[PDB]
Amino acid sequence: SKPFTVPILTVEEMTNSRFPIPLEKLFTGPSGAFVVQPQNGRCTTDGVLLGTTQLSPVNICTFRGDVTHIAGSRNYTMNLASLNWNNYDPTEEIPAPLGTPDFVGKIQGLLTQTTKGDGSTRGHKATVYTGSAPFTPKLGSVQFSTDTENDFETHQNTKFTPVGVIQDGSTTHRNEPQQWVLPSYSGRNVHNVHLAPAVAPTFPGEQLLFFRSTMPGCSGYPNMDLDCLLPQEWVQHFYQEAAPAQSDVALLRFVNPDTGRVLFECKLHKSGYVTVAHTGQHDLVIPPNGYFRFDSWVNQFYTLAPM
Amino acid sequence: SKPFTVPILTVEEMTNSRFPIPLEKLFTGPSGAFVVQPQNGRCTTDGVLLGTTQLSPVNICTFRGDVTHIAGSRNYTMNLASLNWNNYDPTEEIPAPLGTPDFVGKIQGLLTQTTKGDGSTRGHKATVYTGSAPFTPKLGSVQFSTDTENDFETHQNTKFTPVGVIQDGSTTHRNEPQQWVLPSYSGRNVHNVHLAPAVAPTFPGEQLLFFRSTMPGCSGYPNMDLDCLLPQEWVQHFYQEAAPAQSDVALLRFVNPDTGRVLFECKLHKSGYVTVAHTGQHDLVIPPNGYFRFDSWVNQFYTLAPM
Amino acid sequence: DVQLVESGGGLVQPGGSLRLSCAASGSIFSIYAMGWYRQAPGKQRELVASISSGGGTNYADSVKGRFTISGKNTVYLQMNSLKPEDTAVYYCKREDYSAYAPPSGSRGRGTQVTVS
Amino acid sequence: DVQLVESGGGLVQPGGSLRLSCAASGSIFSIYAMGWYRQAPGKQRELVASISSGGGTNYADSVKGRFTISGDNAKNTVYLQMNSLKPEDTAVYYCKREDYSAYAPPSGSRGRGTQVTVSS
Repeated sequence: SKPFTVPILTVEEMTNSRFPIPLEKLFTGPSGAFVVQPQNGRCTTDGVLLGTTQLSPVNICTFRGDVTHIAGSRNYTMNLASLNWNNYDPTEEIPAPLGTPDFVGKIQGLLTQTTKGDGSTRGHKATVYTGSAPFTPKLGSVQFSTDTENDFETHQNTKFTPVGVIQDGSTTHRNEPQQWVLPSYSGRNVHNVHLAPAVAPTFPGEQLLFFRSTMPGCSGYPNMDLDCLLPQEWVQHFYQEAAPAQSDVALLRFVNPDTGRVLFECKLHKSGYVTVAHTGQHDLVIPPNGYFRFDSWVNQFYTLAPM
Repeated sequence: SKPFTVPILTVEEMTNSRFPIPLEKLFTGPSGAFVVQPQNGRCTTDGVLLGTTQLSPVNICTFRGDVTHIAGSRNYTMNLASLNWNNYDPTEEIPAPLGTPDFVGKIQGLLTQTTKGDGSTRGHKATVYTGSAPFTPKLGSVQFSTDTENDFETHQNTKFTPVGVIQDGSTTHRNEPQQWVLPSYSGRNVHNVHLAPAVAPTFPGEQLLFFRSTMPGCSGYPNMDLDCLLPQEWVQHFYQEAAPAQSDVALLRFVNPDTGRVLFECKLHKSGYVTVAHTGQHDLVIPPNGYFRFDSWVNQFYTLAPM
Repeated sequence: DVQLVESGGGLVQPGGSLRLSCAASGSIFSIYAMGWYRQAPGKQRELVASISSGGGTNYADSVKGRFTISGKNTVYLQMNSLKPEDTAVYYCKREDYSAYAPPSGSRGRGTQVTVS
Repeated sequence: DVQLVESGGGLVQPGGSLRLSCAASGSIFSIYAMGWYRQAPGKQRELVASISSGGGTNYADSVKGRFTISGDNAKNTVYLQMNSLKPEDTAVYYCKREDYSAYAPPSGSRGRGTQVTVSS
């Protein structure tokens, strides 16, 4: 069988799979108090994409389509197209369009548009509230708010490029975004479908290992913590290699190439997440050149040493 | 020797190496009339990064640092830090900080900031003119222009996230950006240093093969054509694999996996660019599932079949 | 294949102690786990204790505080404060792991431990 | 390795024609290029014509429209049809093959060469 590997990139060399920003650090903490079910950065080790996960880091939390202005408002409704500007088909067996945000929050970015006929362009600052009632990407439409009232044309290619998150209105400082709360992709009266499953540690004393980034903040006092189960480069690697999983768990060692020494060991579950043996909230202290190395296919009989 | 490969991704699955946007198509055209010397998306096939090229697609054309402004102006001067917020070292033998834009144009995005003490945040739409005299990234500073509301604080982490490009609508359409004009990274009257070399076809019937994207436009009538020599995923792939190049040129076949048929063959030069046998400007027509496959290390004796 | 030679075991006075050892040889890999399972007559097989090449250990709840496993490709089981309910056949088990294939298991014939 | 068997060549008057052939045998690969170089005494070698396995051909400018290379008859054989010969074409013509693989550098082989003389 084709030999499994993980990328030899360092943490800082890799990209968050849930927002288009670099990874900064590794974090582990207890995850019992909430349901961990992100839909981006979901991939099996043998390359099967899950949830709303797609290959390109720049497409994460983007939207594409045409827009209509809502009368008397600074708001626009985008009728969603695919990443290639073709039609979006809601009957496809996915939670939402690939790359749709998988958390409840207010995402600020730029909404940009080109007029096909003459190549005239326009762009305005814009926010999407993924917890709002008109956030129905599964149905093929979402709403944006701007400061403009009169500028975007109908039936012209329009793009949302995410930049950061904001906190404002009725929420208290750092109470939003809520990274572990999924939006209702079809809106209020419809339950989500075809979700990548929630993940949790199974063995006692184990915790999830998160790949963590700090989201840019554009207004207010947002919670800028963003944790993903897999770096986007791992998703890309697994998808390409598509190496068959020889067990439920790949044993990874986090190694310092300067000294050749192993820092700690961890389990990469074939369904695409990592666990370590630790109790409590902990930011890992890692050397700048450290990376993960796949050492063996193991099983439940193998016990991780406490890190 | 470790066997060389290229990624099996389709064109649409990959990312431009010169701006954080997806690839759309393949283009070939004569390039004698201009100098093709991009500094982003420059990598040898055996994984040596060149110019200002770095690994992360989301970091391309970003800037980080702290900002200052003269009271009452909408312009801000950013003192550059590194990709990881460490000090920027101007003596490193690179043209400019990794990921600096490698074209002369006006790039629009969002400038965002966090106050470290209380986690308060702010953002404004902002533009950087890479053809302007205060564009001196090599010296560690660049200027952004805004239309402010809540002024940026000094000595706080500030990030520029690029979104698109603009053009002065009162002037000849598509006269900017100039994708093949390098900025003066040290400003006026100072020569660029440590540049990745210009590339050109050498043999009769050869043309460069470009990986092409359409840059979003935020105002006016910009030339939205952006061509890169290598997809960012190829840069990432070669860097990781670091497979020794067995010759100056790798022969690639562009294959339709549905029919097994080769569409065309092309040469991937070890110095990191691709040529095809065609004369004249041509948008390639490729099947959606088509991908590149490495077939052999060849040399100047091998002539590419007309495309 | 892999061969496991078990040592120790026998008849023990209640409240007594016994030490088992298991040595592995043959086509063994550098990443592995070793340990013991027991089965009493008319009872389900149960894990007793295991140790992994990285030093991680696992103990059945039933033997916590009484049994110690330690690990040369030989592992040792120190069984203390034995009670009649510990009477069973004890089987040494090894899993050998690689980057190229599924885990490969080997198991010893087992040794009778009788506490009375 | 690879062995190249050359045939043809000789003396011809200007405006005349000659056909060369080269057959390759031994450790030959499926991706390759074959063709001819020529060298007169006291001068460097120059490419005459070559053909690649993907169907591409290359001709020196001096022989365009006059020489044709083909590989569509015998197994692993290429032919050079030289027409309208000129005194400047006088040289030793030698067959050359490059065999290519995905795993190693190109392996070149070259024939002994045959004298071509255009005079009178």
